[PDB]
Amino acid sequence: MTFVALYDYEARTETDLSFKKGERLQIVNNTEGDWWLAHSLTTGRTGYIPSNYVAPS
Amino acid sequence: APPLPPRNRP
Repeated sequence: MTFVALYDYEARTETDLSFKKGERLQIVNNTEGDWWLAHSLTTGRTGYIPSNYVAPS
Repeated sequence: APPLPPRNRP
């Protein structure tokens, strides 16, 4: 299941993934809370994202 | 934009 970013997000920690609205993301892990570990299919980068900034596709 | 969630707890 891929997700699409609904907003831009600028990294706020060294472990975050920055992304732009419309980027497509794969969830690597969502077991730890509302911050999900994701991989950008667009940019190739990996990191945590706020789960309320994305929607399923 | 929505408020950010609290950071994950262990």
